Amino acid sequence: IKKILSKIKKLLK
Repeated sequence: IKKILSKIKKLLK
């Protein structure tokens, strides 16, 4: 479960 990498998954990741 992505925490910060989640909102990031859509941004850059």
